[PDB]
Amino acid sequence: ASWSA
Amino acid sequence: GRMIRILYLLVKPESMSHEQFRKECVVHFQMSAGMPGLHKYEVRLVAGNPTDTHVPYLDVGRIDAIGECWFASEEQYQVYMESDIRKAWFEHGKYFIGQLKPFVTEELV
Amino acid sequence: PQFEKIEGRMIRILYLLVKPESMSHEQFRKECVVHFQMSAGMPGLHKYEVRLVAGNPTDTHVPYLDVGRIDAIGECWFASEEQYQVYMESDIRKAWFEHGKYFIGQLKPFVTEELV
Repeated sequence: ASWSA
Repeated sequence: GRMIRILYLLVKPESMSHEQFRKECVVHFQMSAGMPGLHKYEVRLVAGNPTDTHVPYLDVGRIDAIGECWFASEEQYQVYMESDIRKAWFEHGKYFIGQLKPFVTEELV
Repeated sequence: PQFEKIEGRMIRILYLLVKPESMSHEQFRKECVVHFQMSAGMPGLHKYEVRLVAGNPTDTHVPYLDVGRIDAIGECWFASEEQYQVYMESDIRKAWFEHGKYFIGQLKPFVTEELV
């Protein structure tokens, strides 16, 4: 699972 | 470019089953959204441990998950370390991580 | 974006590298770079990354896990089962693994799996 700007 | 990356080997607590740990990894990830100074967070499970390597195999015991933090700059890293929600996030880490190994990495290309 | 989300969900293998006992750190860094250059156009491989271990902080809020000295971390992405098999069947890959044999003393692979 990931998120990024 | 100024990007700082820290990779973590995570071992679950002995008081937790594998399924309980999986659920807390999801909670940890959800908690991380919009974390001050953090550019990206990733957490994944270790699903397999191949041992037929073409150079000598290195045993590090049983690792249950891998976490990774990206910070876009040194300034973003300091904003993260002084954040109250980051400190609360680390408290949740104490609950679902029995042992961990951090690596600060360096880019080569 | 959409791309990074699907990429994160690929077949991924993460590696802990230890340099050969006799090889200098200077040479090991150069061979990591050569190994990355050799990855360009590798059949079946979507992405390769190699990084040095620059720091080993021990002031953790969680009990610290000692795994000994790790020198670099490598990671491969494959877009599908079919592409992984193209890679596994490739002679170009076998030559890459020969180069690995020169600059990697010991290796730990992890096949990872996504959550959310």
